[PDB]
Amino acid sequence: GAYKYLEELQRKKQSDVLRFLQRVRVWEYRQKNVIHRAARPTRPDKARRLGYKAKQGFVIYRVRVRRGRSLRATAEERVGRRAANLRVLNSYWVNQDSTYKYFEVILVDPQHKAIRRDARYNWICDPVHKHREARGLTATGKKSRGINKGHKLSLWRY
Amino acid sequence: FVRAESIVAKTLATSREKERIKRVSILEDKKAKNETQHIASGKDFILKDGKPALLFIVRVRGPLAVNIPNKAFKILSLLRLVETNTGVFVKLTKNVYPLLKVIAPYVVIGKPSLSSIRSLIQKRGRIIYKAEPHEIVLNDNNIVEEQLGDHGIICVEDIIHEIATMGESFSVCNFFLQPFKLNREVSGFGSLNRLRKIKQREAESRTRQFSNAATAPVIEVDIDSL
Amino acid sequence: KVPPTIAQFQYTLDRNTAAETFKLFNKYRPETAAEKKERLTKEAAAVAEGASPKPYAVKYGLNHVVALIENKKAKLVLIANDVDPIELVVFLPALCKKMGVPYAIVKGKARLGTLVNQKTSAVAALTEVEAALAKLVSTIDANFADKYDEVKKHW
Amino acid sequence: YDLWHLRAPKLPPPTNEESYNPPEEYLLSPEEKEAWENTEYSERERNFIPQKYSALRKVPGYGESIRERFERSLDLYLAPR
Amino acid sequence: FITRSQAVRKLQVSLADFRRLCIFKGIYPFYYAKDIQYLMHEPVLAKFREHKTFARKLTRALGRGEVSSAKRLEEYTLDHIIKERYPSFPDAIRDIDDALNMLFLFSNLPSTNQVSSKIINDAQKICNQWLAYVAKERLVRKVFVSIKGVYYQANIKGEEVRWLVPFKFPENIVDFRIMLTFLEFYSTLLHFVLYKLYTDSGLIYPPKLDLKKDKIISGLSSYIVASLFSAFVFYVSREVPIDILEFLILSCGGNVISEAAMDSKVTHQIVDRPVLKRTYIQPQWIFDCINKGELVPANKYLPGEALPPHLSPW
RNA sequence: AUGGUGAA
RNA sequence: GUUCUUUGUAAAGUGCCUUCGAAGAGUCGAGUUGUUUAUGCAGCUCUAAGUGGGUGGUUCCAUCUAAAGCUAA
RNA sequence: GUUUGACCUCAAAUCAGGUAGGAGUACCCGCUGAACUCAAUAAGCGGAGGAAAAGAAACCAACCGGGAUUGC
Repeated sequence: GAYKYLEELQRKKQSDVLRFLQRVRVWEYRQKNVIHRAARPTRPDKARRLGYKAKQGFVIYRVRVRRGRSLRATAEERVGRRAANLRVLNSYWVNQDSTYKYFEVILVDPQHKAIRRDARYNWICDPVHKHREARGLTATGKKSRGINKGHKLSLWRY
Repeated sequence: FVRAESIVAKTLATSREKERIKRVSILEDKKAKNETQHIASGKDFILKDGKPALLFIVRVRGPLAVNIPNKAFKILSLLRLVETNTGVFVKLTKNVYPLLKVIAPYVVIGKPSLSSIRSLIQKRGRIIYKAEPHEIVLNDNNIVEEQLGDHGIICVEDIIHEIATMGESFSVCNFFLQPFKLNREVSGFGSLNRLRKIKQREAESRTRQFSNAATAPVIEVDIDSL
Repeated sequence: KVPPTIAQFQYTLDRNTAAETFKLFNKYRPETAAEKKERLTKEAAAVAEGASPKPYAVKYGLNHVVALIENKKAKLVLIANDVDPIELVVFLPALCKKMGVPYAIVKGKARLGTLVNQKTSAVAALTEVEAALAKLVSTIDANFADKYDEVKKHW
Repeated sequence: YDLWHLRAPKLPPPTNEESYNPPEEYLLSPEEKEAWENTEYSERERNFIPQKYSALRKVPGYGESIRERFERSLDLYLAPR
Repeated sequence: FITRSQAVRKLQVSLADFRRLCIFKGIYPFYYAKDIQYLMHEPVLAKFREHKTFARKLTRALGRGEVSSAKRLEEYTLDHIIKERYPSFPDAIRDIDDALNMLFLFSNLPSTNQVSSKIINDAQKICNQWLAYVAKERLVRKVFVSIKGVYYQANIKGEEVRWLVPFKFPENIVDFRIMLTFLEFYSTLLHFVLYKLYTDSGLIYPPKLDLKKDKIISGLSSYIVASLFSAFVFYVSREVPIDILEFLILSCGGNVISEAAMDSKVTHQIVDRPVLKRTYIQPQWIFDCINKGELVPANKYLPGEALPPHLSPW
């Protein structure tokens, strides 16, 4: 599949092709608003391996955050604030700049009947998952919370 | 500027048309001589003879943009059917019989009806005469009473009878009629017209087909279509 | 400045050869949803009251098109230039060249997809065909793969 | 299948001596006919030109039938009523 | 009240479709708001939008290719408007007197790019039913032979429709688009009017028709004052229109034999030529008799005699 | 110190 | 328990013979600067491997497959 | 063939189908965080449910191996 090659191509980010792509896309991202909808993910392999699908109900956003709290979590919270009715399942890096960093975030609509009608994603419609990014329950949030594995008063009646 | 494909296609079509015309003419020359000893056929038949019969002919467009060939072009000029969608009535005869094959690929022929002839005459008609460029329609019978009527063809009904009954004044009236320029089928372009033309073009292949055989039966179709 | 690996597109097949390729591909347009549904309904009606040669169609889906590639099953590969994610198609010409498979580039992904029903197709390929495919492949080679074999140069 | 500001349309007046064989007195002189033909449109009163024809076959075909119908079409839906 | 441009903008419908909507409904002064509001609620707007969407989708398919999709995409009548403008059948008959002139004019127009052959065929066929019905109820009362044509007046339940029959001569060819809409509306009205009239006549509708006879004359002699010309049979010469003479005689109850039939009680022969060789009579005799029921003998209309002064019967 | 209150 | 349906060259499992046979990158890691009860997190330059890599103690051994996610008690 | 439609993007709707604000806050999840090492305490900010969170090992283990998470 193309993803097998896309992953390896994206691995060598310092390569000339990706260096040119990043500097081409940085200006386009800057000309856009702080938060704007993305028709398609610029890194389809990353999104697809992150559980994103092109079926109806899935929405890709992009957001710019100043450089210099975790940037990923801040971006997720910022996109969730504007996208109140959407759930920020996950986010990933796409481009970085000297003054700003760009992280792509994939949103899943729980109200859409398509998302509710499939068993592979209906779990996200539960009220427990509301504002998932707010509580830092995402991948970036869990990592920031330090949820690692391993080392890394009470009085009874008698 | 014109792309190469057009020239090659025109040359290929012209070669085939010229070969077919030459073969048909050579076979007809031997058939007329009545030798009928080493040719495909000598008799004539029509499937769907050279006996008298009034028939209607319509000039159809196509085939591909073949340069005007001498034989067919001259034959059409005799009937002055150069313009597309033009038709004229001709008296079928044994001498005129080979002309059908000579100009078969460019025209469609058939047996008209009295009602169709009457409707065509009463609905369309030209008199290109007195500078005399005017295309005056058969508005009144006064022109028919004056210029015509020497042989008794005084009104349009007389012309209809002569055309349908093959009267003496059939040649005179037919030339005077300045054969009609029938309207094209789709007569349009744009959103719906493109699809309508594409749909109509399919029937052309199944109706206007040329077998190219020297002894091919005369192609005939009912004039009721239009 | 574009790197040598980029700008391989934009320089695409000529007008006449591109038109010939489009005409050839139109001869093997995949059955559309309506045609497939009506054919299946007719087959069901025939069976319900009272075994065919393998079909042929153009390959368009990127995943399965690449799957056919590398296996040497792709006789010809056609790629769009205006694809938004360039990385999806940057490596495709290189893979085709490495595998020894004819490849070509065209301008307009939508025009590429118009011959395969879908709105867009990015890339397309053919698995089977009658005999004009060899001539088209030779023309594409001599006009793009050998005449512009220096694509690795320039910037 | 058989299925079975609204003022009157005011239909035009009936024929007025436009017969193919009208009385000899109604065949007005050419000068009046020329004036009628040259009369300003719309303001023109009569909708026909006087003529007479003895032989039925000599009756000419009307060429202004379409124009009169087109004129009446405007009133058929643009009339203030 | 709102301006015409303001009303169009409110309806957001191009002027071409607004013309059709107004013709179907009828709006005029600058224009009262209530009429525009009523029009906006008409269902015809939805059908027009659907037609526009169909056209744009067809154009999309044609541009993309795959003509099969365009062919498969191919898968109405203003009945409601008829009731609104014609509250009752007598009202429709009243409006016929001016509406049907357009249809009768179109019945003899030549096919061109501006008018499809189907429209002309439908217009001609509608005449084949109108004349057939009128020749069974014998409602013809006037036959004024005017320069514009034979001004027929059929007593259609006491409204004396003033329909005019255009001459059979070529009607050489204004914005036909409005004329096309008027013709469509009048044909939609005619369908129901003819259905009702045929049902009232007691004949099963649609009745059988003969096509071989149509191929001979193509007219009233197919598709299966009144006391005049009872059982009369007239021969028509080559200088008269059979389409007009035959209809009047058939309505009167007689019969007609066409001279061009191959192109007895023969009381009269209609001839206009100065040379003749049956009671020879000019065509004026039939018209004069029908106009007033005179049934005058042939002595007053011998061929070649001075024509009488035919005053307009109105 | 936290979070608020008001004034010339 | 009672029933109307059970089906179409439909689905699954297991032992035998044979051929094929993937793994979450500005991520682990590393240096620094702030926080943390000398673990972790965060800003930042660098940022890689797949008979590879993470954690440990003895002359290199034991276990696992991270950088996606759901789940009552 | 200077006409055209596609594809990509940017806008509008008294258009149709949808959702977030606020309140409560004992418990829970993150940010921030003061003083008599005090204290990752209190207050403040944001978000949820009947529990929340975590949860099926790049875990602990140096054993004759155990074997999701959480409480005693």
